[PDB]
Amino acid sequence: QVSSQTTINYYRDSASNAADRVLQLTLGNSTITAQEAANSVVAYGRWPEYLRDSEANPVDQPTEPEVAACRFYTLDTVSWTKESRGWWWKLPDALRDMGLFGQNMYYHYLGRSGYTVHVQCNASKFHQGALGVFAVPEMCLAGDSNTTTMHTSYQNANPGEKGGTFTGTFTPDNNQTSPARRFCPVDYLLGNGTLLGNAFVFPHQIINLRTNNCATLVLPYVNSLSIDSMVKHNNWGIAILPLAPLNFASESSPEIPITLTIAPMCCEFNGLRNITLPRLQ
Amino acid sequence: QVSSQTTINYYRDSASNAADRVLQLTLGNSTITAQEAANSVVAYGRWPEYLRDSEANPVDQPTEPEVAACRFYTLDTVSWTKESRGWWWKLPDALRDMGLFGQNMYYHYLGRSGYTVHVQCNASKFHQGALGVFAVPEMCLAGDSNTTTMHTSYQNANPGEKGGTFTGTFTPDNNQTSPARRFCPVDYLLGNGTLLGNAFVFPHQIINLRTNNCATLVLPYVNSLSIDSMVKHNNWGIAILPLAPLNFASESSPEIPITLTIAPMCCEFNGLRNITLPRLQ
Amino acid sequence: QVSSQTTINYYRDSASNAADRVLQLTLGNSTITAQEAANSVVAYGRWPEYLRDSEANPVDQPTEPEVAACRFYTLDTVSWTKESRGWWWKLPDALRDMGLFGQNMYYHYLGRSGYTVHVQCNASKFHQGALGVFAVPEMCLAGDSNTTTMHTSYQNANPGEKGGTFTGTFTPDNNQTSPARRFCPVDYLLGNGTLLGNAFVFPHQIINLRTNNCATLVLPYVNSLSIDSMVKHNNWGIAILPLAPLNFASESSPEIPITLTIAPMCCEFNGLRNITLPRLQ
Amino acid sequence: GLPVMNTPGSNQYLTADNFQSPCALPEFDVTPPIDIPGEVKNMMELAEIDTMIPFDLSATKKNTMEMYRVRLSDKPHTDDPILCLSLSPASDPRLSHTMLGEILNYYTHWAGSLKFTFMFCGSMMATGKLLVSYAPPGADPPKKRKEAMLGTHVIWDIGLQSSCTMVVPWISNTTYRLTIDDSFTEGGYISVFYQTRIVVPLSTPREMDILGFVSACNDFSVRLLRDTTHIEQKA
Amino acid sequence: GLPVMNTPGSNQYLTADNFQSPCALPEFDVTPPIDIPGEVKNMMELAEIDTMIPFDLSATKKNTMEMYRVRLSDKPHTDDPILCLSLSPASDPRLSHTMLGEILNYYTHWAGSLKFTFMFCGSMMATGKLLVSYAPPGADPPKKRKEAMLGTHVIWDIGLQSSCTMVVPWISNTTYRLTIDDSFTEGGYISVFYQTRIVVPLSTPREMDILGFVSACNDFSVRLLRDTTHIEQKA
Amino acid sequence: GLPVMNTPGSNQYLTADNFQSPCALPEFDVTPPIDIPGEVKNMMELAEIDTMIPFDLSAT
Amino acid sequence: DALPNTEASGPTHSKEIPALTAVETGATNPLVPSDTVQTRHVVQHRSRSESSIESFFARGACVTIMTVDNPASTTNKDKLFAVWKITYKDTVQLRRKLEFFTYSRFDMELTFVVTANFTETNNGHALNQVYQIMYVPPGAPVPEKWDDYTWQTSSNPSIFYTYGTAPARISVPYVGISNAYSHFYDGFSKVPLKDQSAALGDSLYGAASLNDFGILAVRVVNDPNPTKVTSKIRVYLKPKHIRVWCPRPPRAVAYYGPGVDYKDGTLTPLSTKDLTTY
Amino acid sequence: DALPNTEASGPTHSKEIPALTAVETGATNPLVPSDTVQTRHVVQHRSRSESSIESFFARGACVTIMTVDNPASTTNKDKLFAVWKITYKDTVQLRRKLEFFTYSRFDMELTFVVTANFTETNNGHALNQVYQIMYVPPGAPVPEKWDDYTWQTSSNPSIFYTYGTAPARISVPYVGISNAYSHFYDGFSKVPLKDQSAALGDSLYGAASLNDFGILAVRVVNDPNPTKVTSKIRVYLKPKHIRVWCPRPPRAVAYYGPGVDYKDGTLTPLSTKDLTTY
Ligand SMILES: CCCCCCCCCCCCCCCC(=O)O
Ligand SMILES: CCCCCCCCCCCCCCCC(=O)O
Repeated sequence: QVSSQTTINYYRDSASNAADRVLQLTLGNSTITAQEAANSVVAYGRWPEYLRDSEANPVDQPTEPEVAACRFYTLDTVSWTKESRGWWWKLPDALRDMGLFGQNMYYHYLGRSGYTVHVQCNASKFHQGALGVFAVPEMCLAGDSNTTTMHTSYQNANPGEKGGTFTGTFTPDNNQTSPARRFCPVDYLLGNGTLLGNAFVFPHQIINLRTNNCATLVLPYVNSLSIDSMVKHNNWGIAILPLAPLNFASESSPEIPITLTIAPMCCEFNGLRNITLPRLQ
Repeated sequence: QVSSQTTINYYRDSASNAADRVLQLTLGNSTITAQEAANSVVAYGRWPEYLRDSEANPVDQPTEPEVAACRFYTLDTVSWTKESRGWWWKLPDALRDMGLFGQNMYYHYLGRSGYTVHVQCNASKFHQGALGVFAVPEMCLAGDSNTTTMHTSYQNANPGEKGGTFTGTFTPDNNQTSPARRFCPVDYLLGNGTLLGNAFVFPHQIINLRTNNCATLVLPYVNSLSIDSMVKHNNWGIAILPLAPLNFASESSPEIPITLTIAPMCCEFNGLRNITLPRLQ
Repeated sequence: QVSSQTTINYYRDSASNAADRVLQLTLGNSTITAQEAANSVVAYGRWPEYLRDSEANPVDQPTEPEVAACRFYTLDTVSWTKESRGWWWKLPDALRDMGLFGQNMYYHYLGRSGYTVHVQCNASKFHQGALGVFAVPEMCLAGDSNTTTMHTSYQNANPGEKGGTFTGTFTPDNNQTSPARRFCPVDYLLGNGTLLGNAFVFPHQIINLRTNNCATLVLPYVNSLSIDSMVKHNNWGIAILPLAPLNFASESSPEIPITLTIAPMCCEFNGLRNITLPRLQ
Repeated sequence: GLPVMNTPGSNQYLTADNFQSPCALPEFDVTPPIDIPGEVKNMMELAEIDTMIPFDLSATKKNTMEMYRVRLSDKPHTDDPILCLSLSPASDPRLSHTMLGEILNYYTHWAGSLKFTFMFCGSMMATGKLLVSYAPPGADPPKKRKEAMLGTHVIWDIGLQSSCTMVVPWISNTTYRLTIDDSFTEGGYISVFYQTRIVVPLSTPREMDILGFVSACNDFSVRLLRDTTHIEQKA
Repeated sequence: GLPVMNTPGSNQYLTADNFQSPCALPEFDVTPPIDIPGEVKNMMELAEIDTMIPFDLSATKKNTMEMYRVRLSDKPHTDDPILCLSLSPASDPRLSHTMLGEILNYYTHWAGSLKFTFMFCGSMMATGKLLVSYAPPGADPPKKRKEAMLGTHVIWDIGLQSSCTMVVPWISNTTYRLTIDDSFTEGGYISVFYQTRIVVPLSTPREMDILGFVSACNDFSVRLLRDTTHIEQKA
Repeated sequence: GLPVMNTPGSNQYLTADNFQSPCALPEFDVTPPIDIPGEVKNMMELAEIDTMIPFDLSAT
Repeated sequence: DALPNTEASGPTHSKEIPALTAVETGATNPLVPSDTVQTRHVVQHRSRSESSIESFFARGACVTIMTVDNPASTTNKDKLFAVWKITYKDTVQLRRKLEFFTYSRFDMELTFVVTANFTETNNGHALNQVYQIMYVPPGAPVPEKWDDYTWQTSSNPSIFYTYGTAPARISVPYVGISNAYSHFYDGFSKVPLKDQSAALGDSLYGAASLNDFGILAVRVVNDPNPTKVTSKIRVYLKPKHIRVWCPRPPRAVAYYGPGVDYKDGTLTPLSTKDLTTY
Repeated sequence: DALPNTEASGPTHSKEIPALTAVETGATNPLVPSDTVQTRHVVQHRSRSESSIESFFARGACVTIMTVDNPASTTNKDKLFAVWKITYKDTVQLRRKLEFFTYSRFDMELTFVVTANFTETNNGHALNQVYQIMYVPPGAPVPEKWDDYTWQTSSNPSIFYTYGTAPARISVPYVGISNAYSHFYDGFSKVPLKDQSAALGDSLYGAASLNDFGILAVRVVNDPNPTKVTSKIRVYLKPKHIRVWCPRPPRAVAYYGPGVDYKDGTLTPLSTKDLTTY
């Protein structure tokens, strides 16, 4: 084969070769409306899809809850005080005690699912601030102990719907007798050790209180595996960090609440058995 | 490929492969006449041309002054006494305080231009001498200090329209406290360190007072770059050296004046901004 | 290329590849007759020819004397006594003071020419002997000093028309103060250091007094160069050696004379200038 | 056998040669690829994603969220630049660690048009105008609005849309620029000034904040891969 | 695998071999070439450009402008040569440093027709005639006009045109000449004489000057590249 | 001869390479194969034959 | 590929206002220079070939240094054969280049460069050594002595490198059990169940057997000489046919172990620079 | 190519007078031998192939000598790795050949020839050494120790040469940022502005980053032996596919540094010769 600028393959094995404001969306029995939402982000431009047999690893017939699990669950609300650094919720670990989705993911061994995350935070025309919502895939976070690595515990690494928080400054877990085994992600490093500024490479939106009060993210199912355990592996992760601090009428104690509404989409399960009863506290 | 006296390329990358007297010329509002000019030299046989988009690096719309800058500016006159070794003017550094061309080159960041240099020197039938005008490209000149290299200053290396002179004999700048950082080009070495005799490889003409009293050189724009800063890089350089000394009626003090008239041709500029105000004295 | 008993050339450069009695002849105004000449030898089977432009190095128009120089010049005569070992004349050095050929070769820088050599020696039916005439190309001869090599002088290596002689036995030039720088060629070694018996490889004839009294040799122009200086390089060389000694009627003092008649043929010259006046004595 | 001749360059390990080598796991069945969302087929695709420029790398703010905020105000109009930065995307301390800068620091040549976006994270009643100017090199850096306008400039209205894009064009004598702070291959300067001061009504915050963003345009390109100085394996 | 047999000449570095080697910068995008005036596609193109012959390499004049001037006069006619030089373009001290000589000193063989031009840098009223003679080697060098004319010669009239060209033809026994002063491959001699003395009217300078020029003709050629002795890296 | 260039990985013995080597018994006549019952053309064919699971690997 | 040509442009007075956008959405502005400036036509020659994934990764990088000695038989100390667990997280440069992206399918090409040196002051003689480099997949027995049965390489592929020849080299296909190498893994290998001992189910965070590729054991085949000879095999890893997915932000602070942890004093990547200073 | 045939000529009596010309113009006389002499027809065989630009430059030339040692571990002195800034201005011959012309686009071919030798009187033993030759483009970190992270060559191309084998060799395309290498540059990299400190803007004359190609770092990979071993890498540079522009006059006096400066006592190139003397 004479290629343009003589390529002959001598080895059978291949490895040996050479080198917009208005929005209303309905999922099941749940409906979401937002008159000042600045469009949606289809993360990586891929809508969630059911597993296709062409790339199907397991054989067992999949149980798709459909309406009973592809609903919008509103996680708890969090106050965005002036001196707040951020929050992070891992998925689907957040939807583990939410309706029938939690039951299905605990009962079934393997499970895949996309998500639709709607972050809601509204302020008056006289408020001043801006949030950034990033859907970090495979979101890891740094530990708190400099004497050990990858030492975080299951209970502390999976807060649930309560979520987690970013700390302004790192603080080693100096306790050498009973280490807390707890995440200590620095806000500007984003926890992973990278920089916040570059974090925009991830699928993201910005809730700028002057322009929009909502942020919609359609997160597909990204994973090295077509289907994987939901109780072990947390595919995505939502991180909400305030790019610019809240401010209002020269008032030093302004608070506004931020809410999340997550809807599993095209969620499929396999491998039914006794129900997982994990230790979380 | 069986080539005449088997050539097979094995590597994708290409680098891996194997191996006449009368003249009258008008530019803008300026006209030049010469009844005894011995034709013109189109240096390297290339007439100046506007930048062609096929080889255009910058994107900004180019400002071509056209008539306002493509005029004949007459630089100061210089006396060709018997004991004078030569002169040298760097371009476009000479046309830096000449009309609107200086303003355009100082205001605009990048600028390209060809030139038309008319050297005028007339003597009686009873005069005896001969000048050689060479348009040295990338004309460098040797420094004056043997203790340092490339130490010349911007102010001294860009005399302006006053030009420079060739010295008969080298003289080191022995001052080690405050070096003059000044060119000291020896006349016969041409400054660069080469020999004068070979200097005819450059585009050149000879003003032989018996035959002709003028020399016209059409210098195109030669440079490694399609367009380059005019305040830093001096593309061409005119060097006038007397091949045979002036002589007249056995008189030991004969003087005649030599004048230069330089006309930028097809001059284009890009990158407008605050005006350069360089330090020159 | 599959050659008979795969030849592929990989290198562009070619060096890198793998591996009869009656005779009468007229030249110009000269005529030669011989009723008992045993035919002629066209040395190497090539008749002398004028230089062909296809292999012409110089550009200058060639001066061909034609009749004025392509004549038969009879060099001096030499007695073939019983105890004589041989003679040798170098060409064209022999025809250096012969008519207009000498003038042309001295005036012109480069010159080429073939020759026609007629060796004449006649004896009665009662005489007994045999000569061998060899036209040695590039005829070199050994020096006389064992303390130095290639030390012969121009004057001694170019005797002229007088010719040279072969010595029976070698004799070193023991004089270390003023070496004679003179040829001392041993007869049986032929001078070059080879053997006489093999000397028949050269173009040759034999003058056997019982059969023939003449020997004709048409010598072409052989040389590494198409045309070469005639005053420096002596192309050919005639060597006459008696294969069998002269004898006559039991007489111990028989002499017969041998004559040479040389005719330049197709002689061409180039590069005219002041006349060479060499030092010869 | 066949006659050969080992040319120079034999029995050497060059770490940039595409030579076939024997497989150590013959017949090894390979897990087929699957359509994973987000396949990147070129590093430039990453350079074209906006990332915040840590503008205020000064004293306290450095290495803290505050470094990403450029603080405006309601002060009376002034010519002093709001912000300034040289267009050295790979060596400028502010642009060095942006995604564009991180990708550049792996290549020694770059040539293209940059895209500086600015977002105004302020109140809805805060209206004003700004001048975002790019001045090529070779002259005094702009220090007043008087000199900045003479170069490329864009007037950003902060009325409703919170963002403004300045496409810094490709002005260069060389066809490429070195990724090292270099005198010959300078990039130029970029500055932000007040054209018309920010005017905020009463009972409204009086200290805005603008966030920068730097990305490559669709004509960008780099070459001559190299190593990066941002990471060191201590000992 | 294939059976081979390393022939002699393997694992050697020959500095004149055209062998393909792996690229150390794969996929490296290359700045396209642009039409730069003055592209030279052969060194002979440089040998064909006239360059002044430093004739008077004597005592004071050597290594000074004066070395390029050949001084004529108004003296009564004489047969003594105005100037003389052997046609050893690569080893003659006068022709060694001319552009033709500089190019030749990188090759050990040369063969062609030379072109000696002379320009008369004198007054307009200075009229006269000169004899420019080339005499091939093998005889006494010319020392009087009597002997020079017998060779090639050209009579130069200095009336109006200031220049005269003598095409020294290619007379050689060998097809090439060595670039070293050699007895066998001599080039010949060139001389300039007064045919008719320079006559200048009154109130006119009485000391002219003629400048030489040496170049190769369109049939010139060289071969067998070598090193030059004109440059030494001291220590 | 032909110009070559020994790439890295030469003069090494990799125990998983299919390279032709000279025969030490040239022209050696080979006993022809015969149809022997039970030719296995893949190791998986052996994995598909039932075999008793030693369940009670306990003590005695 | 020839990048897009920079088309010409001129003065405009329209109301499309492409310059102004809104960053609140997750779509970057596709604005181009022609839109906000008077631009001249320019034929485009630059190509992004050098910056593709292959050209970005088409270079071997050192991933480990394995020390193996041949102690003199005079000294009773046993030979030191090197067992190195296969991973690209021993170094930083290759790790940092890979951790731009989240998933990656790439064939691999490993090159072994060996060097040797005497250690005892006695300038003795050591005949040319032969090194065995054996790959032990996950589960196969790990050699415990330099001269035990496991070195027979009955099924484990192995390379015999004669010191002084061209460095060893071998290619390998994509060996991941999953459909792409997982540079990052947010999860565990066990779930601590509510009805079992705490120790059981306790597994390191972000640790999974997806990156379980076995070990690589290197030994000096030669039996010991009278003079100790040390050697250091360097492994250079080139990804071929590499495809990557889900980009990420490059590491800013120095690594700390296999995870995404960072040390206490390393959290100061950026440098001082006044806001208004060119 | 067959040069023009030397056509024949004869006596003439015309008035064209091609022999006389005027050198005042910048056009050389195209006169040929047939015009001024009676010339005979001559078939022309000579060709100018050997003198073309490629054949004139198709030969590698030494451009540097880099000294790298492997000091004995007995002596505490650290190893000496050689960092050589890439340039052809260390020598003269290649520099002088290139400085005929003003601009040049040429692919390059670099060949490294290594040699070694013991230094201590003790005739000890040193096992075959492996040299690393790493290219550090402009900006990439410069190795400061022989065993620091920078030697991982994660992105910097590098060659591992096993001493005693065929000399190393690699080709490189045209890497100039401009459209042709600038042998000469009349100008500066900064313009001293009238309103700033004198030190700022002060740059060396004729110095620009056009010739900024980074460094080349060579080290001995082997950890130190008991006996010091010195080595000297020689780099031979061959221009391939070379095109040159704007010829110039060759240097006459000995070089002095990178610029066009000449030393005080070197200004006497020519030699004594009387005017009238053959
Ligand atoms: C030592 C000789 C035989 C070696 C056989 C090949 C060794 C490598 C096999 C496993 C490689 C898989 C892991 C590489 C990619 C990664 O970890 O990202
Ligand atoms: C040492 C191993 C890898 C080396 C990679 C190639 C080294 C050369 C790359 C830059 C060359 C550019 C400068 C050469 C031409 C010049 O300066 O005129």
